[PDB]
Amino acid sequence: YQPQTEAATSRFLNVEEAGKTLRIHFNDCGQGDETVVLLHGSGPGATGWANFSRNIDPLVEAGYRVILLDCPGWGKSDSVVNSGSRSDLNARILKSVVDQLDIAKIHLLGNSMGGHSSVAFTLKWPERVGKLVLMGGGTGGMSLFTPMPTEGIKRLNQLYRQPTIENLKLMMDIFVFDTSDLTDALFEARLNNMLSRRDHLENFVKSLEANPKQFPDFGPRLAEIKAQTLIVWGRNDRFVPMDAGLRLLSGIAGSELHIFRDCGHWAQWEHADAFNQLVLNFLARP
Amino acid sequence: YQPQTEAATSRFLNVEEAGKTLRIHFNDCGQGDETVVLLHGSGPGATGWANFSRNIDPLVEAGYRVILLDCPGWGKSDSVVNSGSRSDLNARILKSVVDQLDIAKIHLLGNSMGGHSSVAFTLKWPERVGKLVLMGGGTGGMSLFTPMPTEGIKRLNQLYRQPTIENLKLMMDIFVFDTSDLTDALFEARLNNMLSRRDHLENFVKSLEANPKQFPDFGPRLAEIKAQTLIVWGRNDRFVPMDAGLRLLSGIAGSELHIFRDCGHWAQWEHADAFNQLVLNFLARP
Ligand SMILES: [Cl-]
Ligand SMILES: [Cl-]
Repeated sequence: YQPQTEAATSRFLNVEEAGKTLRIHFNDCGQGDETVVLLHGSGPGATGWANFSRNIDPLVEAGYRVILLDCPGWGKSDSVVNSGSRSDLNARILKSVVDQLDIAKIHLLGNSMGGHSSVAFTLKWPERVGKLVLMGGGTGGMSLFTPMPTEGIKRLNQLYRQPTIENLKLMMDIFVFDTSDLTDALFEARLNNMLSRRDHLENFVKSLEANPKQFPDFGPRLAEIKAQTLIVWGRNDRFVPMDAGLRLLSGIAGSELHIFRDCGHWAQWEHADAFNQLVLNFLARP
Repeated sequence: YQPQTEAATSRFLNVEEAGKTLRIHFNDCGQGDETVVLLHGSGPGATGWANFSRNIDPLVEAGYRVILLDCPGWGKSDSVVNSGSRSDLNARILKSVVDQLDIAKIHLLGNSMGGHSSVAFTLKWPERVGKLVLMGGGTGGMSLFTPMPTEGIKRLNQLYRQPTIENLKLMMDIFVFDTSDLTDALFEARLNNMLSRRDHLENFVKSLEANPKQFPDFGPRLAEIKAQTLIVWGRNDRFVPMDAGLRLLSGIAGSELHIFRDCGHWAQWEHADAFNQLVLNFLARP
């Protein structure tokens, strides 16, 4: 097995959204019968590839087709200004990409914003989803115990307005439990993605100005989900409180929640092996 | 491979406790470099064999020696009236058995009272334990959200006082999320273990009368634990509140918590397959 590469799996497709046509980027990996979509977080400089670099190969080696969608406003995809539901917007784009590639069912691994988007997608088109895996996100709403805006979201919002190296370091320093895990390659890739697309950073800020609540609260509709769901969270997540994971657990019947204590807001990376093993086990369930 | 039988693995050993010598029973299954000790709950009629019937074989087949200890006051072991710390009494007994069996290290799977016991043991003899797995128990203390005595505990205490088939069904009815799980076989074996040793039932009530707080609150000392720990819980556990699992999680560094939503107080049984998978993976980590 030869590890996958970004350039080799890179692809584009057009999607119709609100009367306008936008070019959307995504990485297509492997060819398996079952497909697994990975939706990135909302950090500045984030892309499907950089977010899931440590989880792509275990999925392909296992025989899954892996697609990492870069939501508009991030990566090589066109930028956009969202004044409505960010969650539903991305879900719409994924829907188009999925229909065009003629893919019937998909498993979802949503990270942070990706989690909200996966729940939105599953809520809208349940018949098009197999299993759902949520990490650090999934539903909008208030935390019962942690102050908001959270310590992390403040640094993320600040970085977006002032895309400096210092703010990138300020944000990432509390993004993961053990910063010794952050690599220079990782850091440099984000920074490069940040500075290479200032149109994204500017539109993200504008989206917040146009609509402060980018993510709907799907709480009351969680009873609708029939997909076998697995929720993953870090106990020390400083961006999205852990009790959000508890809410998702209480709302989705038959779900399970796995919490890593020594972990921040990026479990798929901080505890990659434990994570990839949980996911593969989960995805293999009947 | 032939499934393990309670009759074939049955064994006894003598342990010195409080100046007296009590006959302790336990089932010794399989062979393997590493040994996994399983500690049963505190329900009337409970035994190591009955509690872990769905976990013994996958454990043995994975290549572990499995010891199921029936703590004094339960099963074929001698009875006892405990006015001190239950968790510590049990850990002493295990310490004796493990020294007598010449076993250097042990992995632990503690169920409810068993979890409290595994933590007591790990706190006293950290050098003798490998990995720590706690299910529905581990530390005394108050719940932050659920009323105590809990709905489940009131029925467990009622059963001990008045050992009737009606009260056994009543306890079990809220012991698991899906009562369709309970088998006539499981029930009958429970009834037998209960009515068989009325001395145990009587001594449990006497112990409670002698000492209302059978389990010490290990919260302040949880930071002493260095064992890689895995905590498992049922969101709908009506005997021991799930936030107790959260406490273990926050207090034990490097630990992980896995919660089953549609699960009561007996996850090892209710979600046997997924539980065994979680444990085997866990036990296999370096
Ligand atoms: Cl991100
Ligand atoms: Cl029990």
